[PDB]
Amino acid sequence: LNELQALIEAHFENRKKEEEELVSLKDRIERRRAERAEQQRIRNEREKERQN
Amino acid sequence: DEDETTALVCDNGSGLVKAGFAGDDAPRAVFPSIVGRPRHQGVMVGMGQKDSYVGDEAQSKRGILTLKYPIEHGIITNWDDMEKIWHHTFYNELRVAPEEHPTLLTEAPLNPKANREKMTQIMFETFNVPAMYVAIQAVLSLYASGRTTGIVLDSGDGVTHNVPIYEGYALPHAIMRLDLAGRDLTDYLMKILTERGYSFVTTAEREIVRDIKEKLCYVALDFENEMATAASSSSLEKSYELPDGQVITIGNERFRCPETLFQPSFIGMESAGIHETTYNSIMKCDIDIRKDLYANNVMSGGTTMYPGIADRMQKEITALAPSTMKIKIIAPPERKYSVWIGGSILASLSTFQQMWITKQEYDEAGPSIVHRKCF
Amino acid sequence: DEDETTALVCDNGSGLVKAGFAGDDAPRAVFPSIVGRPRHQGVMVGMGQKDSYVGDEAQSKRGILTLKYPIEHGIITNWDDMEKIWHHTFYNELRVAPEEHPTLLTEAPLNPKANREKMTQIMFETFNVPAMYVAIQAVLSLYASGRTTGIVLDSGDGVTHNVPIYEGYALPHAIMRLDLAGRDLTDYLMKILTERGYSFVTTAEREIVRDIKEKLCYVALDFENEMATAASSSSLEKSYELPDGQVITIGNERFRCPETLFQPSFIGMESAGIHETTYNSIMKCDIDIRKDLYANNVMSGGTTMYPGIADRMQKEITALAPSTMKIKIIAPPERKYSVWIGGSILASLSTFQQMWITKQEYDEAGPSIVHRKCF
Amino acid sequence: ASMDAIKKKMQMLKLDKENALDRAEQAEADK
Amino acid sequence: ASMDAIKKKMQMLKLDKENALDRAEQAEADK
Amino acid sequence: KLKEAETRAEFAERSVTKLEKSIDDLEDELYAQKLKYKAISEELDHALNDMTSI
Amino acid sequence: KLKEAETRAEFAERSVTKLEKSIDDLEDELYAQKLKYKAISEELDHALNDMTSI
Ligand SMILES: Nc1ncnc2c1ncn2[C@@H]1O[C@H](COP(=O)(O)OP(=O)(O)O)[C@@H](O)[C@H]1O
Ligand SMILES: Nc1ncnc2c1ncn2[C@@H]1O[C@H](COP(=O)(O)OP(=O)(O)O)[C@@H](O)[C@H]1O
Repeated sequence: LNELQALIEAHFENRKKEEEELVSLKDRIERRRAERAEQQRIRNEREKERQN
Repeated sequence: DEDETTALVCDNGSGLVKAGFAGDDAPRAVFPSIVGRPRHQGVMVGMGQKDSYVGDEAQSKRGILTLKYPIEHGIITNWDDMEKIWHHTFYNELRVAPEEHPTLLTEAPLNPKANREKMTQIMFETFNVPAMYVAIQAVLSLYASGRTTGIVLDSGDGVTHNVPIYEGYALPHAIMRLDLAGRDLTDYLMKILTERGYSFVTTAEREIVRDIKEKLCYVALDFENEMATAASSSSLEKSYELPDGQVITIGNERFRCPETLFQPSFIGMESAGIHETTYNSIMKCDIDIRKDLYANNVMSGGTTMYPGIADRMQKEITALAPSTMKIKIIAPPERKYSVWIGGSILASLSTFQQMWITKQEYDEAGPSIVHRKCF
Repeated sequence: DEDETTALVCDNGSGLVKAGFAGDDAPRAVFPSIVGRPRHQGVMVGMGQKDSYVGDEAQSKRGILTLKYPIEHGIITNWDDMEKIWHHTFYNELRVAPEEHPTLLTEAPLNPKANREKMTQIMFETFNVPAMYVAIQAVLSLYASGRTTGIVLDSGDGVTHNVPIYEGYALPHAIMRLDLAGRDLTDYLMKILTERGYSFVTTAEREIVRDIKEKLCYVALDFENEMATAASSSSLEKSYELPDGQVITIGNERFRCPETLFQPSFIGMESAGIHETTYNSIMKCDIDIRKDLYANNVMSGGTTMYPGIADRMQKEITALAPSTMKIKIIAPPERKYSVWIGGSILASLSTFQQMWITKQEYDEAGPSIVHRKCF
Repeated sequence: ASMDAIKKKMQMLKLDKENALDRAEQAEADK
Repeated sequence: ASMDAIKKKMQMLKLDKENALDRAEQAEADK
Repeated sequence: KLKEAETRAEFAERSVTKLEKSIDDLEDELYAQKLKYKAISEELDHALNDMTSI
Repeated sequence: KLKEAETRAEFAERSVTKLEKSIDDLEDELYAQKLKYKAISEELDHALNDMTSI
């Protein structure tokens, strides 16, 4: 059953690699979007400061 | 004030609670299953005023209270309010100490287990009752009604049980249990009274509608002919006096509320109606069972007290039932009290003494004992 | 869409409808045997909304529909709803009009005659099918499984027929028709779930309980041992998501539902279970038949997909069966779909081209012809 | 990921035992 | 990190083979 | 001041729609992630239930 | 118009704030769901590599 071997490894290797990479790749995108949220917080504070 | 070391009986449901001692033919008193609490800020001081009021106290001072019941469609959730009701009921109204008397409490056999477990547990752990027995309401109904056989329609405030019993045996495969009850009928009546120009919202307003329902509502023998006239003419209208002197006049709405039991769609429920579910409980049973259940449609609980309910139920079943069979409704004066009376009978039967859970057995087994000894 | 006048094949019972064309290895589409209707008054105008919904349409919009099954306990009673199902089943999804294609439908010898007569009559008089055949589902399961001999225990939605076949011959005196099926297993589960605090009454609630059963329940190999642990520890409990965000936790109730198959008394049936009926179908046959039927117990249809059922049955049957002899179960992944697959195999056999009831024969003989021609 | 690797290993071991079992049964049947 | 159910029951199927084979061999040796 | 309040409001409203859109996209991703999680755990639990035995 | 634009600006600042919170909640929920979902279910598939061995 070369197929059980092909599947036992294909399931694990293809997914752990692709999937864990998506976790960390998106974690960085998300962190950057979270920075955008912080920058909006900063933008709101700056607009208020400029207007007294 | 009682003269014997007898068992206590208390049919405490989502509506009202009936209580007295085993061996009598009636409860000493009936109270609403209510614990009340102030919904207003006090201004005067030295006015007494309780944190909570129970039973008659809760209803008597209701003008400034919000009132709640502990039982949700037959299930106890607020066990602390049950404690208040049981304490008052046994200690002040029956004037007994549960510590010195066995106590019998009631519930449908298909009621969620937590209900039977808390009834057994609270009476043993907070009241120290020497013994307990959670009873089957259908059994109690048959014992009060003079039967061993029939379909018990306890059509109460919480749930309609609808269970066939034959020769003292349950026929559980045929219980057409239904989530249609007196508490829904009251809310329905409030909406249709609103349609007529009489809005109701608050607890006091709800108690008033419940009182309107209990005195004015009826089923009738024929809903279509009854509404043809009631919705067209003042001749079938009946007034009710509200406590503030205002008068509410009710027409076909007077029967639309009880009609809901036969027409569940009135409250958004998907159901065949109490008479078809009764019919199916009979039909689901074996051929040699069916004949005896057709002849024995048995009433207990509230809603069985609406004028025309006993007769509409007999007519609905005979209209679905086969010929030859004599279809009969058993609707005794012991209506609404059939379960309390049966409780007295069961608690006192000599053939039931071994069925009581003793405190020692309870303490050794824990709350789960109710399923070993009761049901 | 078809390049040949291939027969259409469909396994259509009290549960689900499986359909596709002869020559495939699977139905192309699976629908529930449901016709749904609104149980509410429309409020908005220009909303579309159908008078009736069929199959998957009926389940998709079920929040406000009452859902009925035209087939109950193995038999079609609502022929009007079946015409709507057959059209959807064969034409809307397969795009094949029966007018130019023979059709093969299923049942069992103890299935009342009207079922086979209406299946044959509807396809000939409403769909103008050029030919019909009614097959025993056991025949089809055995063709799909590569067998001519065995007991097909079809444990379906409304009925279990348990039909023995030996070397391609029916042994009808040994068919054990049992009033226990998946619909009753659903009923049991909602009652035991009620004991845990989760009551299910309406159509939507019923369909949810069937989903809980299909995904969470299992048979296991030894229910007394399974219960000893499941009743003692949360480690065997499983959560199910109700489509409103509530979670229902199911414990030993998780196998007590399918356990009914090994304990029919749970639903009021006078039976010891499906392994007893498998045993009796074999026992009723001459011993020179029995040895091969015991060695080839066959699972088909519904409930065959509960974890542990194929293995539980082999254990339960070998426990009743004589020793020395090998007792074995045939339970391929082509389970529950084996009846449809056998229909494909049978409809397309060159030797089966002489087994079809033609339209001309039908028109001359009338609806009763199926009783003369099928089996 | 479905445990197809063992649906397949299961079948292989099932065949190995079924064959050993066929032999166990024959070996006893042969007398 | 293997599954206990799989590891064990795979071994049980291997055991049906090993045990059936031992039965086959002993039975055949005598029969 | 109006031009600034309106400009800031419309701009900030773009930040509202950008954050909102990103929230919906993250939710579609979350859903897809939930779906894959679900599908995987279930595919494994399914297959495992089928393959608990052997 | 300024108070209204300011209400809109403030609305948008608040809406943005609510969405700054909801974007971060989605950034953290998508993160957490991926971090726990692919990390657990992909791990469960790694475990498949071993679970289905034998
Ligand atoms: N005249 C009446 N007509 C219809 N129902 C009534 C009447 N009087 C009382 N009831 C109803 O009786 C119910 C309470 O009695 P009961 O059913 O014996 O309690 P339990 O459910 O524990 O058995 C309440 O729903 C109340 O509205
Ligand atoms: N995993 C499962 N668990 C429990 N029951 C199942 C499962 N899969 C299928 N069934 C049941 O299959 C039944 C329909 O089976 P079926 O045998 O094809 O009817 P029939 O053959 O008589 O036309 C439904 O009641 C469904 O609940």
